Amino acid sequence: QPSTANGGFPSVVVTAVTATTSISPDIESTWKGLLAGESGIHALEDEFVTKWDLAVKIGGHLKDPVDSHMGRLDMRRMSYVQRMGKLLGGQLWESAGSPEVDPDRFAVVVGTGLGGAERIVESYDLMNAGGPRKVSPLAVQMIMPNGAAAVIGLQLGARAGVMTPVSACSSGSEAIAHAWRQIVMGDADVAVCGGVEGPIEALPIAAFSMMRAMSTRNDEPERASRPFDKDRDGFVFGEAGALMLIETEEHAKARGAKPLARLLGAGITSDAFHMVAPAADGVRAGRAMTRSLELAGLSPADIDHVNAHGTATPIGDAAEANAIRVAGCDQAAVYAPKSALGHSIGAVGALESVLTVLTLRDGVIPPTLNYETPDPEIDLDVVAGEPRYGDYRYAVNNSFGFGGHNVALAFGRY
Amino acid sequence: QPSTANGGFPSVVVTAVTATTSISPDIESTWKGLLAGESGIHALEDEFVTKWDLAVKIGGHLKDPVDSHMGRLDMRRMSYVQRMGKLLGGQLWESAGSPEVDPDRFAVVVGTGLGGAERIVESYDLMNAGGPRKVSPLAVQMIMPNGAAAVIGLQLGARAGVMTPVSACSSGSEAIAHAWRQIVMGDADVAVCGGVEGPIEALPIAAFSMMRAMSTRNDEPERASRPFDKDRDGFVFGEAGALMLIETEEHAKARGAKPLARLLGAGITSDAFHMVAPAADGVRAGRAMTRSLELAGLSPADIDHVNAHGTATPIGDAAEANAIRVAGCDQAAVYAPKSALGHSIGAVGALESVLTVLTLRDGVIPPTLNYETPDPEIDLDVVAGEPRYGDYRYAVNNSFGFGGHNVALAFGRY
Ligand SMILES: C=C/C(C)=C\[C@@]1(C)SC(=O)C(C(C)=O)=C1O
Ligand SMILES: C=C/C(C)=C\[C@@]1(C)SC(=O)C(C(C)=O)=C1O
Ligand SMILES: [Cl-]
Ligand SMILES: [Cl-]
Ligand SMILES: [K+]
Ligand SMILES: [K+]
Repeated sequence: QPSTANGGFPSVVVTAVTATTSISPDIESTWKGLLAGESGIHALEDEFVTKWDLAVKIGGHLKDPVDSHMGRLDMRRMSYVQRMGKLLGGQLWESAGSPEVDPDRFAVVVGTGLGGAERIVESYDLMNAGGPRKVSPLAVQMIMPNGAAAVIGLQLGARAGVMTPVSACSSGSEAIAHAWRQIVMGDADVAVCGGVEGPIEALPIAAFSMMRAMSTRNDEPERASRPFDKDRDGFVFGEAGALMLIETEEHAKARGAKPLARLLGAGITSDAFHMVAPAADGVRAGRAMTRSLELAGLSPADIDHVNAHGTATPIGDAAEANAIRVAGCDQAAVYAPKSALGHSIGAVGALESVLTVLTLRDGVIPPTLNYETPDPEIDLDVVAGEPRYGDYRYAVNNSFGFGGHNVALAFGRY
Repeated sequence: QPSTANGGFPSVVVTAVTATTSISPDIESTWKGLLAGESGIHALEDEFVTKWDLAVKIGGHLKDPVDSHMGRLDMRRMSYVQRMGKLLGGQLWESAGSPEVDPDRFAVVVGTGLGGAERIVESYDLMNAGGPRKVSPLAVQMIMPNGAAAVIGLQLGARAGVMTPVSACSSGSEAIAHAWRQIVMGDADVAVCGGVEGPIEALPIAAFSMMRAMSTRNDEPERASRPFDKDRDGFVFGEAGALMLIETEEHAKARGAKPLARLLGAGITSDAFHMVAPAADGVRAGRAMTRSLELAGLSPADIDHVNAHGTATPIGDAAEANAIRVAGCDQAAVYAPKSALGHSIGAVGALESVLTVLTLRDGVIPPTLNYETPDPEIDLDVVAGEPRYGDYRYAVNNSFGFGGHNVALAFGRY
């Protein structure tokens, strides 16, 4: 039975990372912000909060808006997610030292939660005002939900597959999983992977609020997101997108890139339980963690760190706690980054994958913000108060989404 | 190096199929229609063709509309693609003899081109008329593009992964590819896979017409779709969705299911050429065919039959012809089913995968309709005039989409 530890799969390393967040456009500044207990979440100033009388009045917009970096041409040929992908694509390649790779061994895997949804309302309004010929010959290529991956593959020259997995909130982790398969199966040597998501708008707030999924703790915006805390009351939106460069160890050596971490395995399962709620018993979600460990060649006793999905809903954090016990990883140091960065649906698995890699490289877990009263029924070792410096050898990043989609990624210290 | 032929990958068989088309709701009736040279394409009667003065006035709606099979509850809890998936899901499981499989070894992989796009216009109109509380607590779960896969996984009890790949026109073939990986990597023993797509509407017609991608041969609707013909002038929309049940040979034996065919390999590459046009040289697309053969353990001399993507655009059929030469498969008997069934974007790879399986089981290729003058520059053995009965041992189904996404699937006669 092939594993990473026994040489059945080739060794895969993470050689570059890039992200844009509500704390910073630069991933290293974001990481420093996290370690100093900064939050990205504030009062929404947006005129549409008063327009619609929304229950929810908080969230984190990007520190540096994407469209600050976009001229008139970009602004009319691409959806927002494609613009975000082009920016992040371009940044990642520079950080990697702008290498010349073999196009035919190069893959792109990028997820989103939703896609170019603004551009269909637009295209419908143009056809209403002025007929079928007022639809852009370009329209298809903005509208298609593989759109951001298409733009990155085209921008960087990826010829060994450009894929887009959609699994709501676990999209950006699933992308990284499939990029890892694409390589250990022989289809590629190098891959760009991650996830992009649109900005905070009024409809998604309405849809998630109506589920009672979201915090309405508006008087203290930085204190709203409380994963695993006895007093949590739902999640908070925080904008993001993130990409990472992965490649075989042998490929990285040959080009002199220094690895940040290894990516060792991926497990994908599903709940078949409910369309939006996670399964309470956390069994299938725990099994995804186990599957990554099997494929890595690890035991649960090797897992020092879990980067939790921790959305801060009551049933969500309860289910994940069960998942972690089920996997046998409940002795692990836990971090819930959504406590500081919020939930960014399709992107967030990817950004948290980047945080997990930085935890391994730097031997430190930022504090989970607002964790002030352990829930009796959770019983996890949640990092809090200040960063915890520790000997972290292996970690699991969890990502679950609506539909009951479970993704777990096993990373190792290089 | 693992292959299907050398035992490196387990043997995977197709044990059930189901589809709904412009010819028939029943796949066996569709297949008989094809073999008798029926077309699904007719004059569009839709009031919106005269409303908008559309250039395009032809296409094929489903013989049997999905919503004929849907009561008021379905009609308000699911998008159209989810309704289509529920119907096809339910039909496939019956055809398979309604077996009891182990939920934890059972995967679902279903692609679409676009998703629940109607339901965002609706949800926006409800919030405009009456505020944020008029958005459904159910809305998220209709709107999410993993929606049709979510519904099938939940309906059938799939707990070893529910995935949705989006790659425009190759979505439904890519789904089947990933279902095949999910099994030969050990993650599953059984999988439901394929693709669903929405109905013919006015916006997609406007968007594809503005590209000059579509036939406007309105006076002879059945003669419009002409793949590889010297006189082709673009594609024609034809509604569809299709699913197949795949599982290991050993699993099929144990439950007494008789296989229709084997699924032997899958190759995915990309063009990095253009956002919507295929690469003229057809190299990367040919390489996807080659990749399936490598993974199968076949040589190009073993390929008797190619089920072509053949959309009937000038540059599309030209590129694919080059792809097939590049792969070394140009001695093969070629069929272009879009000549009779039209193009159904995300579904169509899946339906053509089903046709390829029936070609292998029955040793017959339907005629490519309207193929009346071979293009000098194509030079392929296109089946035409009447069905060609032949000794077809192995076949390749090709599927390419906008973005330059290439998928090839290698099937064998059981
Ligand atoms: C398997 C997990 C499912 C179905 C749901 C979760 C826990 S994931 C997520 O992001 C989320 C919320 C409320 O946003 C959930 O409540
Ligand atoms: C690699 C293939 C690309 C980018 C485009 C194709 C040939 S696929 C397709 O379905 C299509 C049309 C016009 O519908 C194309 O013109
Ligand atoms: Cl242009
Ligand atoms: Cl209900
Ligand atoms: K996480
Ligand atoms: K085909």
